[PDB]
Amino acid sequence: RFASVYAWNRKRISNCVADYSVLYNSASFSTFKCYGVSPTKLNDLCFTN
Amino acid sequence: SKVGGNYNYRYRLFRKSNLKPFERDISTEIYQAGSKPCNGVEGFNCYFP
Repeated sequence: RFASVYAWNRKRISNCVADYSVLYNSASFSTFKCYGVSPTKLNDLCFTN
Repeated sequence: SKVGGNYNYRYRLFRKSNLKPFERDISTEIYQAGSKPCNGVEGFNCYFP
């Protein structure tokens, strides 16, 4: 179940290795948009939270 | 500048690899940004450059 916009989930993720390739190369999604950083190099660039 | 829209000014959004100095490029081949082969004019991860 996914809650609607009344109470939007704010899941916290840290202390793990993130493989964005699976979500990046999956046909089970409708739209995938972001210009803040090129989605190709998401995996190499690290993050904190 | 024209109020009706002088959108003949076109530019490259992205390229497969960076070009050497003073290397003009005119190709308009559709670039593929995913594992799937780029088929047809348009497709998933297939955008006009």
